[PDB]
Amino acid sequence: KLHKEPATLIKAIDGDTVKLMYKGQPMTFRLLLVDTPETKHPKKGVEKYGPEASAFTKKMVENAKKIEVEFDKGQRTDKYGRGLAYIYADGKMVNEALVRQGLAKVAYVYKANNTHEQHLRKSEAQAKKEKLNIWS
Repeated sequence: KLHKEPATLIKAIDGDTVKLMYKGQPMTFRLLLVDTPETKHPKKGVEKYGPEASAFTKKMVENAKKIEVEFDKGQRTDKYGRGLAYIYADGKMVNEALVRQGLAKVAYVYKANNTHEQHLRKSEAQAKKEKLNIWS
């Protein structure tokens, strides 16, 4: 089953992307099962709530004492070379926190990487009941 591995923060890039030192090598990680408003969107400019999601992720990983990555069962890298994982800051999954705060939507499953989809779905449901940020 899944297991967490240590990593070291290098730089927070976007609400859904963080650069980390994983096993002695820098890597860009794309947070699994989440879709945050972008600030660095190819087409379309700084989307609504983009700055908020970026600040949220940034704050969470920078203030953490221990960063851990957790790959799922499917493909572990996307077509851009970004690792696909669940990121944890001091035991708290950053993917879930974003959703729970209404700063991200739960994305489509990417090649069998859906172990935590149900959990995330529940948090997203709650965030919309509470009309949080995106769900206003």
